Amino acid sequence: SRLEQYEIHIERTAAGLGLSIAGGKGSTPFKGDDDGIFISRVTEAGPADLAGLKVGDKVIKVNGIVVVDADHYQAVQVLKACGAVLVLVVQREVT
Amino acid sequence: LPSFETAL
Repeated sequence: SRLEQYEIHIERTAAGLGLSIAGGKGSTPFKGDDDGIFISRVTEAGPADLAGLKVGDKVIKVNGIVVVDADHYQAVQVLKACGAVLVLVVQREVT
Repeated sequence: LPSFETAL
């Protein structure tokens, strides 16, 4: 299983980003003992799905803003506030 | 610990 790092270009629409995040520093980890920010949901045919985001992706950066060590509220505010277009850097396990 | 999930 390769750990790959991808850029995902999400265009915000009237339906938001079409994703959910779980985790964050100081919260219950989504995956093992890694309390980072993970994609827990992807809205079918939503902006994130069109851009190629997958559930289980770990969010590393948003438009160059690092959120690897963000707590949950920090990541929410970055994802809400920081652009009509969000270029996410994510890490993903690939077969 | 909190268990947060936020739809966006």
